[PDB]
Amino acid sequence: RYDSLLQALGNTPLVGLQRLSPRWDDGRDGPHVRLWAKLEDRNPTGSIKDRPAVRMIEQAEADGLLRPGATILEPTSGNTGISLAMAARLKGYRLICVMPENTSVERRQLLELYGAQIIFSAAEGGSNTAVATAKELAATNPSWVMLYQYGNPANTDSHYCGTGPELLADLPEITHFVAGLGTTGTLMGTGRFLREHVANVKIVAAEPRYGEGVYALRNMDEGFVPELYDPEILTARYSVGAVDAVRRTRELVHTEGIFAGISTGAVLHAALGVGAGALAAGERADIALVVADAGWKYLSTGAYAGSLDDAETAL
Amino acid sequence: RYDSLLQALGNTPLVGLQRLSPRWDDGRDGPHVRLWAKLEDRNPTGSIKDRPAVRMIEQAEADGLLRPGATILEPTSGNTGISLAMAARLKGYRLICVMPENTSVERRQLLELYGAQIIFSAAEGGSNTAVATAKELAATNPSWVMLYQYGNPANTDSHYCGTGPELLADLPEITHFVAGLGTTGTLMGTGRFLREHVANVKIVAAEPRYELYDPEILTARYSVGAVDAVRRTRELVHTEGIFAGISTGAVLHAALGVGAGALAAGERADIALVVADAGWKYLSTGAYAGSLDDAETAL
Ligand SMILES: O=C(Nc1cccc(-c2ccccc2)c1)Nc1ccc(O)c(C(=O)O)c1
Ligand SMILES: O=C(Nc1cccc(-c2ccccc2)c1)Nc1ccc(O)c(C(=O)O)c1
Ligand SMILES: *Cc1c(COP(=O)(O)O)cnc(C)c1O
Ligand SMILES: *Cc1c(COP(=O)(O)O)cnc(C)c1O
Ligand code: NA
Repeated sequence: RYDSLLQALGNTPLVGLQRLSPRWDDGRDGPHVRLWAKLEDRNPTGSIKDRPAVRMIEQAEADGLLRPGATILEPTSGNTGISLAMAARLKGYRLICVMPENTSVERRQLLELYGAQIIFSAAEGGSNTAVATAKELAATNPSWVMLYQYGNPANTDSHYCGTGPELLADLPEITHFVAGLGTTGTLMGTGRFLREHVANVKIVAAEPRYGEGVYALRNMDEGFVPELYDPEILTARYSVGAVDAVRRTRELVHTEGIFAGISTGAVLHAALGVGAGALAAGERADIALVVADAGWKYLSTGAYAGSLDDAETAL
Repeated sequence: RYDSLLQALGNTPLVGLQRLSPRWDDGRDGPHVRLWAKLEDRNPTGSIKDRPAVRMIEQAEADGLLRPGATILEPTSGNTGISLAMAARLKGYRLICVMPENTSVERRQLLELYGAQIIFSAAEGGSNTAVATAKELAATNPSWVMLYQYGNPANTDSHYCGTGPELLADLPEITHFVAGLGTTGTLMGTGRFLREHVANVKIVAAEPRYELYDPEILTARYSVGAVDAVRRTRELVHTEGIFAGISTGAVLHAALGVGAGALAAGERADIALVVADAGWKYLSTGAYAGSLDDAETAL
């Protein structure tokens, strides 16, 4: 029972993938290699971004940085914008998202529906300019505040305090944690928590390939490195092709009934490579991986529909 | 922790609608009239149909209709279609969806995504012909089985054993339950449970403007026009940050009437309403923004 939708977030299920796992059962050919999917679409707006959105706002509040009716300014499109829009609306704040004018429409659709306003910054300026614009705009008014998910430790804290502890509790035998590398909040926070608490644990990134746009799934330009990022937290980072990400996304729903967004496809590709390695090594693995959101908002890319080739060109 | 996604079904949040409720706090003007939203889009496939679909397969197993290597046939292409595809597959069965050849591509592509085999019946006869066709198909083989969601008591039981207990747990002060009237499983199952346990509880249906149905369960019944459903759906996302399907707008219309009525009478209310699915698949209609009349036309 929750007085507010804000509280109905986190404590997400960890689900075993009995069919997609390289080897679910221990046996004569060697120990189990299991995949466990953490379902972060079970959240207020359907993504993992509800965690850092809410914590960034509450931390801003505890720090005395917000006041009643304040306007939040964030250089984002996509899930974080949705998450902040919901949260801002429920706490009496306004939200303005800043994003490049050439940002994919699928990363925009629901924003005005949840109450947000959009500033469009110069397409050629890219990420760099959208961030600098939100930074400038925030300085116009004491009422206007930029949370900046790429550098706000409350992003990382949501995972250190939420995603991590839940994974420890549900999967004390964890050998690997795999997730997408975007703001880096999920891997930095969950990774730092698990590394402190689990002996020998590996932390593995998935990310897009350099040179592939996959625009409907990307918030930032290839070169940009979030200030949250700490290259010492990761054990490995793997680039995943669009064809492979889409293939795995279709595989997950077809085989395990879990309808996920495309980044989950990339994560699963990474987790399966990690898994094939343990299997060829004769080693036990229990690999937890993050389902960041559901496939719903990505249908209009055609990616779930026809051939893998067209899906690639659509991306 | 779950070995199977099927185990992550149910136990959905019940969430206060503080802004949208007629009166959240007991006031000087009288006692609170609260709205509480049961978020059934939190289920595995994103709708309430996960519950009856899983229970129907279990009951069919218990009844000795489903044995290893069986095939399930369902003549439906909506939320139950999806729930059954997900569940049949995880349970080890194949699923065939029998559907009119002119079913929207969106519906078909989603069933295929979840691994359903499709068999096309003729456009002419719509859903009736697809039902009749699945019956004929099932009769050809013992191992091939149709589950009858509209006539199947396991549907109702899933709410008597799931939705109901969960509601009473989270809202023991409940005065009204409000949901849509389709198969009638939700209202019949949940409503019978709540009536056996909560004295004076009201069970209220929302339904469109002009079997498991039991005439004795409902206390009230609201017919809702498209404009009202649509406008309530928008208000819910705009005001409460909950992005819900169109049937939720209808439910919300009924629940607000119920609420206003309690408010006028100065009675204390705790009204639980079902959010059966999310807005994703209704988004293309254009319903969530712009002209209400255009949303009505887009259906
Ligand atoms: O991090 C990602 N996407 C991502 C992460 C990892 C892998 C992939 C991927 C997608 C398609 C093919 C290959 C990789 C995509 N997106 C992202 C980053 C920051 C954000 O704020 C948001 C967002 O709010 O929507 C999304
Ligand atoms: O019954 C409904 N929807 C519903 C219920 C009550 C009211 C309304 C409604 C929607 C718009 C305007 C007015 C009423 C809609 N859906 C339903 C019923 C049976 C089903 O098998 C399915 C399904 O499988 O997708 C959906
Ligand atoms: C944010 C996000 C990621 C990346 O997560 P970070 O914690 O930002 O690194 C991956 N996939 C989806 C869908 C996201 O919304
Ligand atoms: C099934 C369904 C209903 C009606 O529920 P019943 O239990 O069939 O009466 C309402 N809304 C949506 C979205 C559904 O899928
Ligand atoms: Na048969």
